[PDB]
Amino acid sequence: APQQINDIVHRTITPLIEQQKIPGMAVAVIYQGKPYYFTWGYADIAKKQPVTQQTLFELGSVSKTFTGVLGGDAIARGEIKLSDPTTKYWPELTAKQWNGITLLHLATYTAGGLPLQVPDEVKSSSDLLRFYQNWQPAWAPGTQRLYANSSIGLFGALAVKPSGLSFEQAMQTRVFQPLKLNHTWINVPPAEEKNYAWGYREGKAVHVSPGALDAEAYGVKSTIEDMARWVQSNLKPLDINEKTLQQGIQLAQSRYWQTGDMYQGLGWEMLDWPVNPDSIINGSDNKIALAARPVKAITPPTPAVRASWVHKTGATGGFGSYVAFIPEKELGIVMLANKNYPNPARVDAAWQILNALQ
Ligand SMILES: OC[C@H]1O[C@@](CO)(O[C@H]2O[C@H](CO)[C@@H](O)[C@H](O)[C@H]2O)[C@@H](O)[C@@H]1O
Ligand SMILES: CS(=O)(=O)Nc1ccc(C(=O)O)cc1
Ligand SMILES: CS(=O)(=O)Nc1ccc(C(=O)O)cc1
Ligand SMILES: CS(=O)(=O)Nc1ccc(C(=O)O)cc1
Repeated sequence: APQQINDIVHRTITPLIEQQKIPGMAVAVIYQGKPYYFTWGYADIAKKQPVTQQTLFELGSVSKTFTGVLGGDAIARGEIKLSDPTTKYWPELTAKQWNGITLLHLATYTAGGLPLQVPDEVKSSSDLLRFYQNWQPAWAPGTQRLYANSSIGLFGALAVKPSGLSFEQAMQTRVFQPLKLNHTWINVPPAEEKNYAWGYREGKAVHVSPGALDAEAYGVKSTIEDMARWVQSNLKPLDINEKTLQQGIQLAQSRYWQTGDMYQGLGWEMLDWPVNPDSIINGSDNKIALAARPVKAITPPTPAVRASWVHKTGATGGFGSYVAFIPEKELGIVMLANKNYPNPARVDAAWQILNALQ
């Protein structure tokens, strides 16, 4: 690898791992479009299995980027419109608070305060309908952003309905396969278990638990190689041969709402480049709190801006992930770890690496 990439990555990540007590980590840097990989530590401490370029990590909420792109692809296919009422796709949602809530609102956390989680007690399709029928919004649609798995998760479920495919089958056929993400999974097959890292929480080995709308909000597992290829695809969508997927990628990076210095896409979030990273490390967008923030509608949405810092953080109980990229510079990073550690530390390390290389 180029020595400058080797050095900035090792010098940044080695102390991160020590400070955060991360058992295992994989990093990819995409530099002038090409990937470079780094690994440390253990995928399974007890079995002494190292992290490799084939180790699967739980992406947690980085999964929302896949959901957003899949939704984008459905729009491009003419199957859904973001301006459609939720009730077009779920007519059983008859309760009156749903009037005026569109697929856009679901996808962008702007429906009026949908809850962070679908409750664990929701086990069936009837339970899920009851949950959404009984939810009482805090605010009118399109007024505040409040991050929510129940919002984008429902978007993902509805977005695939016209296709006639399960969410998983749609994701596989329409996103993973065309992009050659052959080691990316919603459900880890038995054959891949040897490669599936354990997550570590309070020193205990853990994997994410099943839950309603898990696949749609937090349920993808992938390798550092597939995640680098996901970054490459999002950096340079015009190289994608499947036109609806190319268009879908672009739609996911469109800017729909602004709060402070951040713009909400479909799954992806964006800041104008050059960035001052204070807001994403120390300030309002550092993800430490669950924050209700007023939004300004971008009417119409700005097409994907090349001079952006495009990113998403994610975690599960045992994992912490981060992806960021800058299309104009052909530059990006993926950081996958098998411990959940604070988001500001992730962003600070990513910034240190990409700011050095840009
Ligand atoms: O657990 C699914 C999903 O939800 C998030 C928040 O988006 O984490 C929540 O759930 C965890 C498991 O119970 C909690 O430990 C955590 O405090 C909570 O916010 C994601 O991190 C996770 O993938
Ligand atoms: C981002 S857009 O082009 O769809 N414009 C919108 C979207 C939603 C609203 C709202 O009030 O809910 C207003 C304007
Ligand atoms: C602190 S939390 O566990 O609720 N996780 C969050 C909360 C909010 C956001 C956001 O994008 O606003 C992201 C992650
Ligand atoms: C077509 S769009 O996506 O830009 N959405 C808009 C545009 C304008 C207005 C308005 O009230 O002026 C509202 C919503």
